[PDB]
Amino acid sequence: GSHMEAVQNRIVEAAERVPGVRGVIHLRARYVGQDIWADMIIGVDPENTREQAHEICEAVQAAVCGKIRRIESLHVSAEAREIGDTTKPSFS
Amino acid sequence: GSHMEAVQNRIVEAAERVPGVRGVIHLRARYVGQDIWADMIIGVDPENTREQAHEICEAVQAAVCGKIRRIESLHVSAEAR
Repeated sequence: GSHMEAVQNRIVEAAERVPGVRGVIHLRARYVGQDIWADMIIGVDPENTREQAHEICEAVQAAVCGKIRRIESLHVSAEAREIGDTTKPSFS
Repeated sequence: GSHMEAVQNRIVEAAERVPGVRGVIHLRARYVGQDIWADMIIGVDPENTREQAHEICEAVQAAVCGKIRRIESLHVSAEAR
């Protein structure tokens, strides 16, 4: 595809469909054999309270883990973006 | 004992000292290249709101990450118990 890339993009689209998500900021995905362990940073509206931001992260974790075959583990955290800015997901 | 056994005890000791934590229910840690990735479940008092339970989880993450350099990613969730 490359393959990790096709899977990275599927993780991103699954997250980006969760209500409250304003973009995937960063995805780090590591291949343990066939399995994937991931750590994702999502953007959320700066209007959100901390409580609200936490629930968006929990919903992303459930949604991505439910949809993406061989996600062994996923951690999601949140950053308050934007007033505008701006950016396409990055990957490592 | 082994490196991973020693790492798992430090994680559990670090977590159990965070205010709000009522025991470590479950811990999985694994090596991935040069790094350690882990996932953990803490016990929290049932009286805690969900908001409160999330803030305990975050505090564990910061504490354990701060104390154990080689951990690249740690996920913490909570069960009321």
